[PDB]
Amino acid sequence: VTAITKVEREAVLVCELPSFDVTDVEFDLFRARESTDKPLDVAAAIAYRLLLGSGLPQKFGCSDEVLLNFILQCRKKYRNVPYHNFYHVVDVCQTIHTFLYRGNVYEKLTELECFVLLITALVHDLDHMGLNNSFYLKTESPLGILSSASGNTSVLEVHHCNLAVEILSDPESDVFDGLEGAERTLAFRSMIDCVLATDMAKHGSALEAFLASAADQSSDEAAFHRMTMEIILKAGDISNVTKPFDISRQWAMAVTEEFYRQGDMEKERGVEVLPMFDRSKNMELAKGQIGFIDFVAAPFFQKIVDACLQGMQWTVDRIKSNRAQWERVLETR
Ligand SMILES: [Mg+2]
Ligand SMILES: [Zn+2]
Repeated sequence: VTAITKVEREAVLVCELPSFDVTDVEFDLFRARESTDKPLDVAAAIAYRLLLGSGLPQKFGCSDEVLLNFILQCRKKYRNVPYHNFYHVVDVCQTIHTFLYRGNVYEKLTELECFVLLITALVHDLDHMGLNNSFYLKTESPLGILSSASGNTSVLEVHHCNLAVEILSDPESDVFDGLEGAERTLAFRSMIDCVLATDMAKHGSALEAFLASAADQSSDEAAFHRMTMEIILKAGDISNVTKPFDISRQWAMAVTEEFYRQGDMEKERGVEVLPMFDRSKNMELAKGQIGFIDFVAAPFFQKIVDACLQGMQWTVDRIKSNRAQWERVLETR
C-alpha cells in the first residue's frame, strides 16, 4: 500500500455535490456520476460526507485525513467491471446510512457498530473481478483450489477480508487506529463476520439465524447485535430493488452485463453457463427482476421489517411498487 498523496485528497475535497442530499432514500448515484467528468472523485466525496455527517469517525479518534486515505485506498482496489466496482460499494454505504438513520436501525446498535457498518460497506467487495464464487470453483482456478484446499468456499468474501486487513494495517489508512483492546477486536471481527455473511450461499441460514434471534427475548445481546450488522450489510448488498424504478433498472442492466461477461468466459473455458449468464438467451429484464423480487428480495425485506426492522417498511413498499411497474412493462409489451 503506497500512501495517498495530498493531490489525491484535494481532488476529492473540491467536490461540493451541489443539489445532492446523500442521506436521502431517493438519492441517485447515477445522476451524481453523470454530474461531472470525475465520477470516481464524486463517489469518494459521497463516502467522505456520509462518514463525517454520521459524526462517528470523530468519536473514535479517526481524523478527517485518515478517513479520506482509507476511502482512496479502498477505491484503488476496485476494478473497472460493470457492477462490483467502487460505485456499488459507495451505493451500499449510502444505502446502509439510510437504513441506520432514516429506518432508525441505529437504535439497535452501538455507535461503534454503526461506524463499522459504514466502513465495512466500502471494503465488502475489494478487488472483485466480475466473476462469482462458482466461476472460480468450476474452472479449478488457483483461488478456487486454495478455497477448496483450506475448507472455505466463500472464495471472494475471504479475498475481500484479506485486502481489508491489508489497508487497515497501515496507521495512515486505519479508520480503527483510535481503538484498542476489546473495541479494536470487535471492530475487526464484526467487519469480517459482515463481509463473510454477504456470500449468497449463506443467505437462507443468515436470514433464519437473525429471525430466530429477533423472536427470542432471551437471545444473547452480543449475538443479536452481530446478526443485525450481518443482516444490514446483506440488506444493503441486495438493496437495488428497493430503489426508485429507474435507479433499480440501471443497477439491473449493470449486473446483467457482468453476468454475460462471466458466461462468455465460461463458454471460452468450456464450463457450464447458467441461462442467466448466457448472452444468447437474451432473457427479459422484467421477468428477471420479478423473479428476484418474488423468491429473494420481497420475502427478505418483509420478514426483517416484520421481525423488528419496522422503520425500514419503505423498502417493502418500493419492492411492491417496482414489481407492479415491471408487470406493466410485461402487460404493454
Ligand atoms: Mg460481494
Ligand atoms: Zn456487494
